[PDB]
Amino acid sequence: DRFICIYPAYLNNKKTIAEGRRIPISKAVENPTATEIQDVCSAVGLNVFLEKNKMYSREWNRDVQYRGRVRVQLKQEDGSLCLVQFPSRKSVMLYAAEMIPKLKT
RNA sequence: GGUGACCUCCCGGGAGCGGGGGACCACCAGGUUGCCUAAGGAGGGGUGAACCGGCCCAGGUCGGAAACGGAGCAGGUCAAAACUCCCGUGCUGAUCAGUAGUU
Repeated sequence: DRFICIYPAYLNNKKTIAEGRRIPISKAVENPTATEIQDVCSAVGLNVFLEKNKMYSREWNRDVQYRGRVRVQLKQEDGSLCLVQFPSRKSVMLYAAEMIPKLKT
């Protein structure tokens, strides 16, 4: 239950910083989905679980392609980093951003 | 000096979110002014909706165990998106009396 949250808004290049986004547009992507996010995180060997029915507070678009939240574990609950490659939320996001595009395209 | 946006960094957080460094843009107030006008007030208003302003936001809604918060509707509201009318100012058609002043 002590896992960092991650909304797809954080990575969406068609959203302003005030609309949620957490990473520079240059590194961001178009319309990332919680599904896409979970898949690229898990596939690197991260412990991730997907909450299909959480919405972003700042998200306004009531249709399914923008719903969703991805929870990720960084820590084994002895305080140590599950992985050394992923110390921070930002380190997660930037990676997901880097990996999502190799899927569909 | 102010407002609103937008971009890019840190920092704290399980969320909504919290702390802080830069960059840029728009507008505002009112303090000096000009290689400035034919004349250019630092006026007065109104719209600000079907989503585009900003603010306050019932409900609802998203996040939350909750506190509370986000986004924001109906309604209210504006020194400060944008739009627009009026006043002033400048040129510029025109009207009336057959009015004069003087023939």
